[PDB]
Amino acid sequence: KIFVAILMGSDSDLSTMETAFTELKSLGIPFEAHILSAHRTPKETVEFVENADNRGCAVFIAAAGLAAHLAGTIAAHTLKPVIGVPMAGGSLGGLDALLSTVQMPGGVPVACTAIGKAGAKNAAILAAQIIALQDKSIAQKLVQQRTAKRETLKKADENLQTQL
Amino acid sequence: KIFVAILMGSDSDLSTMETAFTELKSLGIPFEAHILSAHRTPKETVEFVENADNRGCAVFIAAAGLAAHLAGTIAAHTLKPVIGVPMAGGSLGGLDALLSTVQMPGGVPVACTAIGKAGAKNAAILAAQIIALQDKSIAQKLVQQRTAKRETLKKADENLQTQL
Amino acid sequence: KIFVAILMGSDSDLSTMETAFTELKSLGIPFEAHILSAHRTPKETVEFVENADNRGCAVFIAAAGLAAHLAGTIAAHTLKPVIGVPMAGGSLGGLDALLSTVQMPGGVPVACTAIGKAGAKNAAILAAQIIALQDKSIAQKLVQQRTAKRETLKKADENLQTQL
Amino acid sequence: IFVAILMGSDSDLSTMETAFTELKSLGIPFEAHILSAHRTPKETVEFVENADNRGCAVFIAAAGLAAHLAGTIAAHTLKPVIGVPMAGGSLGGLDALLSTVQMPGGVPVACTAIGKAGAKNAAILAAQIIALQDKSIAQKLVQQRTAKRETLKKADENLQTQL
Amino acid sequence: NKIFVAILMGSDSDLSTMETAFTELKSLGIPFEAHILSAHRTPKETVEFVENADNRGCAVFIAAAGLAAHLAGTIAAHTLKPVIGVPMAGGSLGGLDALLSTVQMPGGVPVACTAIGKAGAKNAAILAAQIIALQDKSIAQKLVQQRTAKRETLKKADENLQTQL
Amino acid sequence: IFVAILMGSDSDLSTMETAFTELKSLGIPFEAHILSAHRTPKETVEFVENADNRGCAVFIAAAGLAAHLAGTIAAHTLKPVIGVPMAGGSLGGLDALLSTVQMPGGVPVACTAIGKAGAKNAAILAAQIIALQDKSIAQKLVQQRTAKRETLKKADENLQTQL
Amino acid sequence: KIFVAILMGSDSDLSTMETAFTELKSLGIPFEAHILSAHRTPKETVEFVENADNRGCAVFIAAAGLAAHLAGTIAAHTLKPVIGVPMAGGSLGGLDALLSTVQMPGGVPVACTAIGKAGAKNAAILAAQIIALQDKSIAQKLVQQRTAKRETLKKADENLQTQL
Amino acid sequence: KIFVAILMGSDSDLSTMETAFTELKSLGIPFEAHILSAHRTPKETVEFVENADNRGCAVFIAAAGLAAHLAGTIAAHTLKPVIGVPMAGGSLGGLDALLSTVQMPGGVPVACTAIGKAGAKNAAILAAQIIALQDKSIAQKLVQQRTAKRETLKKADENLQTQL
Repeated sequence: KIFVAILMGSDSDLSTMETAFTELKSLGIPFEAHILSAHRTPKETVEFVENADNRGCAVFIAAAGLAAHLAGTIAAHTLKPVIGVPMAGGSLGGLDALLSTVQMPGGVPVACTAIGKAGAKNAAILAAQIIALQDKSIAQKLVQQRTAKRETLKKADENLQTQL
Repeated sequence: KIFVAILMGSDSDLSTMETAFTELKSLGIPFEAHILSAHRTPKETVEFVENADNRGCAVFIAAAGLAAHLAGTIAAHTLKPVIGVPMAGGSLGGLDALLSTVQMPGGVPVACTAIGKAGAKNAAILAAQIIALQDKSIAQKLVQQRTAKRETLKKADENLQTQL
Repeated sequence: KIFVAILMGSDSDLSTMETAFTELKSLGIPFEAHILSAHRTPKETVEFVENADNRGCAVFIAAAGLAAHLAGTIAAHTLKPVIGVPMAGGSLGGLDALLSTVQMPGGVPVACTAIGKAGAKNAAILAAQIIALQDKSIAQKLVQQRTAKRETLKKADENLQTQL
Repeated sequence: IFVAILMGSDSDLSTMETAFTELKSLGIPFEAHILSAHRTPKETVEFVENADNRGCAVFIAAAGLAAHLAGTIAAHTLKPVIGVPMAGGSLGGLDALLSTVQMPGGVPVACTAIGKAGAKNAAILAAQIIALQDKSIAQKLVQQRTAKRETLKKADENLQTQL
Repeated sequence: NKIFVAILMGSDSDLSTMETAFTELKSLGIPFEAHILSAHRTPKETVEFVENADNRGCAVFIAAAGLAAHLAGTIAAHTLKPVIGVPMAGGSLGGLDALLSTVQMPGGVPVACTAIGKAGAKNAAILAAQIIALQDKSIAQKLVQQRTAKRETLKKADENLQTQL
Repeated sequence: IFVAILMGSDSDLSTMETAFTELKSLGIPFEAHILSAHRTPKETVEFVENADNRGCAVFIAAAGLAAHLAGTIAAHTLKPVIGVPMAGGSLGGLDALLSTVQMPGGVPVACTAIGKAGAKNAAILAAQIIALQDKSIAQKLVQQRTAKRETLKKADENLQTQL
Repeated sequence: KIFVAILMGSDSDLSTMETAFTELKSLGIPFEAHILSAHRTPKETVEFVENADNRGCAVFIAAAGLAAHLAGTIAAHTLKPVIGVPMAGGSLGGLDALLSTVQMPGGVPVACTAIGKAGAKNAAILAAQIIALQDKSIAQKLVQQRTAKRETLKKADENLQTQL
Repeated sequence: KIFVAILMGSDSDLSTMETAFTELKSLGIPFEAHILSAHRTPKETVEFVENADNRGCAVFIAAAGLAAHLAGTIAAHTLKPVIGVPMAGGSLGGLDALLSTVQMPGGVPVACTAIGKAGAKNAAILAAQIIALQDKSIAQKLVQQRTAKRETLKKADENLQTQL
């Protein structure tokens, strides 16, 4: 009954946001994903946010590049947590997207993650952490993911030792 | 029955945008000005834009700082030209507001001007230049405004010679 | 039972973070606040975070400037949501703080807000939004808070009309 | 009524072709020239003053690095001037952007986005300005946005099939 | 037709900074002209003066501008005399825009850019002197003793530093 | 006596091999581990405190993006800590450089250049510190500089021919 | 006769380097300080470096603003560790000084610290940490110094508690 | 015997400075080029600069990337005009090289050109404009170069007209 909603401004963002899809799947957390633009389809974007909110959406994830307005538009229309992911495309290396996502005025928060794929994964994990506050099974899965990454780094470290 | 509409997100933007008021008055161009936030009063912002557009608004001017989403929001709900002025408040000196204003994705333009007072003034004049395409009295006034400023500069240059 | 934990590396951060204290009180959300440095008192910081987590802390908020490592250190030791507020001090306008806070590698997310006082206010509101997923009383207070700020801006707008 | 497009180098043609396409698709007539503010200052000014008098409604200028072209145009006309920052060089076109937008009060340039996004938006902005007195172009501007929304709807529909 | 330096600035607010140049020139004995001339507000007048000064014997042009600094670029576009550009520091970006807008000239039309602000103003004046000193022996000797003098200054300040240790 | 090199990820090995090579060539012993400040905080701290007690003279840390590794090391030791910012990411390692060098007064981290030059310099700087107590190493540092001077003098003579 | 040599290019840097003199005083490390410019007094700058190197200088500390070249010039003439402190004066907040100091090419290292007073204090402590490798009496002071700052922070946290 | 001296830190910089050799050759201006590092071969660099100065070098050109100190070291040892060219190599796009080259303290000027190839050509041209003050031959060559490039752009504009 709980789910995450992922919106992206362009279908070219799908390359980066697959990381998020993968992450949510791996945790057993249902999500919906749509191509919705604050600039080109403002009415539909707003409609979906209000409908998703009403249908039980726990967290929104928004991905946009350049002058990224998507996250702020969502935040303005719901009081559910909103996570903003700055895309890396364009000549400024996503710096425009980052500043445009994170510098919100007092009153209307957006949670901003790292630029690019790292941010897409972190968006998914953050949503999971928020959800785990009420879902102990998700909380358990988060613990074991960190345990498995540590085993992974240990292996990498043991391999390094042979090469020196 | 042709006018310029100026929106700002914050009462504190008035310090800068008064420069714009003074400009349009001195060109005898009528305008409406409102405090409307893309983030705090989104529905009201949208209603006004659609309502002003229908009543003969020729050009929209929008001022905002930090993550400036106002001009982008306006541009998305109208095909009248939208001019964006980045505010200078904040520790990044308005670099965030500039990048967030000008970096619009192809298909939905915003005309961005300089940061702060320079931009406010330039926004008013850009608007006048646009209206001048159809109002010859306006064009006449813009020409004499440029002549008057040349005299002023020569005045200052003559003054400098005595100081040497 | 549920509370927010605010940490800051320095007492100079209090000027900014009072804004967060104020928002949380207004929403009736219990919080704890401490001076704890990731650099100067790492052991105490880690002991606090782990214990606070165990005691029912739902959200950690961290304030740091310059090379801001505090949020990174908290997130490394808890699976509870962690929000980082970049401080605006130093000759770089807090840009170092922002990049150091937001650019976390995939796997250990930190929710970054705006720089300075706007970010402190938003940290508090985002924390409230997260807690409001499981608390109707808080959900309702966030609604009325946004309603009240809309009324305040409407008033400011009507006020402006007479000043034109 | 026409739009005049200037660029200071034909390396700028890659980008500015996007603008040509937009104007063509909207049926808006244009002239385009290679004219440098740095290399051909007199010819640049001559053209501007000549184009202006023949009914140029909007100037579009494309320049990179230290982009001075738009500013040079705006100094010599009261027609709207749109500046498009080229993305080339090692600074991601940030130099060009600041060079274009940071005009002093009195002589405005309308700055668009860096690169092709900016080339497309300059064409569309010039069209929005001209549409203030042209039903035909206003109507074309509407249907263009309508078509784009259809494009995004289909993209969304395709995504759902894969989810 | 005497050798002088021409100083242009787009605004009377640039003067507080460019005074430093006047002083440096005044002290090396290099004659100069100075004018408020704007590439944006008075383009015709700016070009007219540049071509006029060039042919009248101007050896070096110094131009000061802030924000989107187009003045040095404009001058260089109309003369083959060396153009020195000094970016002004005002505005919210700390003169970064002025700097990039001054230095990033395409190949073929050079502008010698100096430091932002008063440091730049002084160095422009000294640089103009160094250019002039290839043909003028007295200037060259004045420039040398200038360096002898400051090495003194610093050497003094150094011994002061030792008294406070 | 030895140098300890830590890095958050295997992908940093690209750059840090450069450090290994310089140390080998100077005959300075070192240990290297993959240890993350974010992913394995306990093990990172446990290792620093251990190496510290077994006579580690200098720590070298490599991290990209939001680099907290060097800072975590310096917080737990009073041995000299050197930070090397990686160039990876869309920001050119600017995030990494500011995140490494801008430490609070009291807990220093010696920052070197971004990328492979910084990796080389971390190794040489460690060697310079150790050479304060070990003359064989000092002599080696001097001979290395003499050699590169030869290389450069050689390259100059070749250029004289290309001219 | 282990001592630390501090160089600065202008007396205007004394505002800043006082911090380091003190740190070095507290820890009882002998030092020398000079006004010596890489640009203005290059011959004297080189004489002093080689001389002091030969007299047993263990570490050089150099401070410079804007285009900071002093540290690079010192490193070119000795094999002793050289620490660079970037000054924060100027409209670019010492960003020019930072890049100018830290971006040394492979082969000739400079240990760069933070901008301004933070860096100045850190340079002293880093000098101390290098020297302590061969003087446990300094090593001992450095440890007690951290203990003291921790007590300072604890007291500051205690004061915070009373006001909450 | 008026000549121009070009110094460069690394042979990796030849790629870029060829452009300068070519410009100078085409103008018939005699030049010398040397690999000389301010960091790796300081004594020899200084030896060359003072030697060439006394031999009648009129202008120095210096090329360097990263923390570019070469131009500044030459300037410290001569009163001849020194022209600095920032190399584009490295992850910072040559911004580190630019700031390190142009931000000279008042008293010791360096004339900085643009980053990379453009800068290399402009250094040669600037050197020629300086020399042209005392050599009408070079002056006239400069004039015809400018006339020739206009013909090129004209030809390119005519090509453009065929494509429309």
